[PDB]
Amino acid sequence: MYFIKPGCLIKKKFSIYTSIVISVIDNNSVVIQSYDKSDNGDVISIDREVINVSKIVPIGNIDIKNKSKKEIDGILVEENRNLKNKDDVLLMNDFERFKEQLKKEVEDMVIEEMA
Amino acid sequence: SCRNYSAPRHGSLAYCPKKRAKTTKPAIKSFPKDDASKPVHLTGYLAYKVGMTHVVRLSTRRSKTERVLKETQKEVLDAVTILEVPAMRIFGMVGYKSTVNGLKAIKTVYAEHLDEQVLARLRKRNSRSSKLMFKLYPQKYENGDIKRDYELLKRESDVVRVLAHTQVSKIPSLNLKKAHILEIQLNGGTIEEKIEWAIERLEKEIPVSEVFSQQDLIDVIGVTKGKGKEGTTKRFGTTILQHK
Amino acid sequence: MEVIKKIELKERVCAKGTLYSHKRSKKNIYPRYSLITIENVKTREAAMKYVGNAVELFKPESTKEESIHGIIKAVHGRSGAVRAKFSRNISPVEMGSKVYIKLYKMNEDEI
Amino acid sequence: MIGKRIVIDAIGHVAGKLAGHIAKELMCGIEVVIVHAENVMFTGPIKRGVGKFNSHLNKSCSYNPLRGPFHLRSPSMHLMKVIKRKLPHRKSKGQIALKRLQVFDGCPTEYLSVEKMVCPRDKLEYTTSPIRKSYKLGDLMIKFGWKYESVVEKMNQNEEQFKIEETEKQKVKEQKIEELKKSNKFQQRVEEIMVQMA
Amino acid sequence: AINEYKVYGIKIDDNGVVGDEVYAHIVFATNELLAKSSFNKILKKQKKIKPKNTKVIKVEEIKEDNKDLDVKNYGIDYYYKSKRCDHKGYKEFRGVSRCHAVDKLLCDIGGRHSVKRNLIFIMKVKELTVDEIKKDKIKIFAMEDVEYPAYRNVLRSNKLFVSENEKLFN
Amino acid sequence: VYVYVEEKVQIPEGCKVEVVNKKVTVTGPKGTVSKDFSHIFVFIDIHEENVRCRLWNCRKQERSKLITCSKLIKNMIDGSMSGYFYELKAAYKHFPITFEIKENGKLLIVKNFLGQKWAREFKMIGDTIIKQGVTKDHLILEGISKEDVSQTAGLIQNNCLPKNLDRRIFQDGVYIATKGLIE
RNA sequence: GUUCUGGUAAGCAGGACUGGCGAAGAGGAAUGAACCUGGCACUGUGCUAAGGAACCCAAUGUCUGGACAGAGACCGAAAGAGGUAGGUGAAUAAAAUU
Repeated sequence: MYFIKPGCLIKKKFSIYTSIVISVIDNNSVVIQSYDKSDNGDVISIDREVINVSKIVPIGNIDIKNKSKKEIDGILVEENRNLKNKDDVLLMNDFERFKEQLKKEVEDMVIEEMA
Repeated sequence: SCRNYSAPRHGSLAYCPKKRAKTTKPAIKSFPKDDASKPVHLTGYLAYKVGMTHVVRLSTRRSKTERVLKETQKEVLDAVTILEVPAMRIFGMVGYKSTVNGLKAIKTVYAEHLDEQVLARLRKRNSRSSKLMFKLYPQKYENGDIKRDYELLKRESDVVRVLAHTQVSKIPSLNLKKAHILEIQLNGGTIEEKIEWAIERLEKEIPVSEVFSQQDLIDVIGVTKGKGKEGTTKRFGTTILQHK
Repeated sequence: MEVIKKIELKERVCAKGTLYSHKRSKKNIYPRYSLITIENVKTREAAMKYVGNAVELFKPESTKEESIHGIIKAVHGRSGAVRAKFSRNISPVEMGSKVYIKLYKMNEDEI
Repeated sequence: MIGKRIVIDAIGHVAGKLAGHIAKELMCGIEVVIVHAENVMFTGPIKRGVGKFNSHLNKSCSYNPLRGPFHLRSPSMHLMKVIKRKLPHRKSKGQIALKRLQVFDGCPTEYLSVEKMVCPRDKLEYTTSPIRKSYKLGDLMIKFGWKYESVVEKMNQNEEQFKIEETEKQKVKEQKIEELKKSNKFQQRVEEIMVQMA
Repeated sequence: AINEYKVYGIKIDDNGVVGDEVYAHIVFATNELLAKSSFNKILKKQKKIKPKNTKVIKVEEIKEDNKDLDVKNYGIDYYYKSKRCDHKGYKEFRGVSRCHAVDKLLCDIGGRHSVKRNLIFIMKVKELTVDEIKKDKIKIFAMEDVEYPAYRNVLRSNKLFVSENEKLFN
Repeated sequence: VYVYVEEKVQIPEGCKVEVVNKKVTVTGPKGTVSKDFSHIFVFIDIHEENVRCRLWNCRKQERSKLITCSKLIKNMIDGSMSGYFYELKAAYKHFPITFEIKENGKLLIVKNFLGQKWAREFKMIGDTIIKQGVTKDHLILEGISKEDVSQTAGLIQNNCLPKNLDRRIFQDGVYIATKGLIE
């Protein structure tokens, strides 16, 4: 089991990207640095916020025994670099989606004959 | 206001509503608990009421604490009923399965040769029939359908019962040409043993001496005498009102 | 059989929804308007993108008219349901039925 | 929508909360099958449940008991009556809706293979605090004369057998196909069919 | 939410500025009108100037900085009205602002003593260092010695029905 | 509200303990015992040769349950290294009570209590066995489980008293004399 | 509704002041002459009140404290102990305790 202590990595309710806990206030509230992205044009923003614990899920730990705000922004942009909003099939144009569909569909016709 | 004096109720509510029975022949609806620790045996039978008489028996029953030295013996006069019990004949079997809605019947299997007395129950009016009742069933012996049937009964069943009829032609005073049919349960052993025991005995006659012996305790199920429509004084025992 | 084909044609091209009530208070009903839920639409902001779109109720067992047309007029509540208007008033017997959402806008006069 | 069916595994849900969600679907035309009715959970000690049920048996029609309430004694039928009174059952629309519902203790053989849904908002471990007691409907109903407990235990053992067999049967095909598809003999024909579709 | 304001005002009669004094009052309230109301209340009870002889010259909001959301310890002196009389007391809280501290007291007394927010009066708010802390409650959190795990489960999806074989919580 | 509560019990040299879920099982010289703590809200684990209970942010009446949990675990450990015993003593002013041990020490019969002619029969709970003491008036019970041992002894004591008589004149009975661990 | 006189009181008998029902429909308090919102010719599109928002039944969720009694959401006195949450004032202290 993980613990809620400075340097815990968390996700928020119905969200894909990671955020990090910075201070603990009481037995139910914390201060977090939060990452999010505008799907309108890839515009990111990272900012600090006070939150109740019933909206967050812990997943791991890092150090940050001593760091500045600009440093932790760096930690965060590295951490969630790989992640994405949506599966690309829904983002691409129609012909490209059909081309991707054919691959899967033909592969089944092979497998059902080969098995 | 409360009634002036106390008194008990008239008649028992355990028997209300007191309606007329549907037909004159009873099914045994409840059977004693099975026990796998004992041999295969039958649990019931059919009988006819003849009449009553009386007997004298000797007795020696007294309180265990009674201080009397002598082994006193005493005559007692008692009334008794006589029942006639000719041998029943076995003609088929039924298997049942347990479900969330109780016991349900899986299949029924009949003997190859059946008697005129039992076929007569299947028709309504005795003297007007083409008698084409069971005439096509014997093929099922040749086809192996019987052997497939026993397999299914043996594979999937919780309770097994035999079908037996009574030989009415032996009791002429009944004026009756149709046998009575009863379904009787087998207790003891496992399902396989029960089925083999049954198979050995289709078409044969079982005497009453198989089921009961002297000094045994038994339960008797029957329908009472009929008395027609009647008033409250006789039906529930209420008191007659003031004379004027 | 034309009915079997007309269904498959519609199934391939429309979103699906169900009719569940007339517009009503605790006491009175307003049968000129009906309430619909759409399959995967679950917020009021999501639902706003359908306002103006055509809807069709197809009923093959009917002897008079095989389909009724309508239009989505407004959002209703906070969980993505909508309000619609049809060329004829919907019967209480037709509640629970399947409705097709047609992916193009029409004017209030066309129905 | 009329023409849609749904199968629900009732284990671990709080009875009065699932019943509200189910009743809404029946009014929208769905056919619902509930499985495992004997495992639904009530909150609080069993002691309180026993008293609420005793007060219910006391209710009867004064002049004729064959008109009065019927006190049902099976977990399936009890949960059915909880759902019944969250619908408009005195009117035709509720009587139509009710006939779309079936409820079973255990899982019957015709529903072993079918894939099954669940309701996260109504599960005990979400909707209640850990520090307080609860009981199962199967535990209450043995005290008021239910007679088919053992029949349901025998059913539950058939389910376990089917689960292990199906999972074992699946894991072999997963391994087989995933090991197969890495081969050249497979990856060759991809090209052979595509030559005729490109 | 609660805010902090400072109100200034003078006396007037049939003619202006009848006294050369100006009076001031810091108050925690939700808006300016609730602030002005408090100013009138205190003037009439500590002096005897009724509204028709007063004029407010200024109202200002007071705001902190705290760009990094740093956590601080505060002590608060308060009283409230019950059915019996007026009850005085002192309690300690943690937060990112004086207003954050004050909103937590108001919530606390409503929870513990069944009082509406308008029957509670703040006397003093002070920011404190670790050696100053009097009562037991916050000291462990101040000395930076706390970690704990999660007791509440969290839903994975907004859908009402999900397949048995999916992951349900967190 | 308590911020943190922890309790610890040390596992001796010969003993072995496992935890499956909230069932805790113990093995050692005298045999095996197990108990299920699923009815308590607590977190149990094994760590550095100790058994550890923990809770965070709990109420006053939740921490009482944690502590009670920890004392029961110790009794299981102790009982596995040596079993427990209970000693019973018959007392009478006129009618001598007599005892019979049957079924290898699984059944006790009592005879002649206050001159009554009917017998009484008592059955041993779980692992427990019944044995004869230093003089004819004494019985000893021995077993692994402190629960099973003490419950048995209690049932005998609670039944073998006068009824509808004045207990400060009629003082006859069977009384619990001594209790402890075996050497 | 606010007040008064006679009476142990009363859905009792009798006065004063400002609006009602009588002669007043509609939406809301599950139901109710008089209570809450608010005064009516006949149609169509929008918005709010009072009161609601798991389900019956159109619209529901979130945060922080309390509370375990077949309790409460609907509900009786003088008198009281027990459990638990907080305030204030006295001590003692080789963790604290009274």
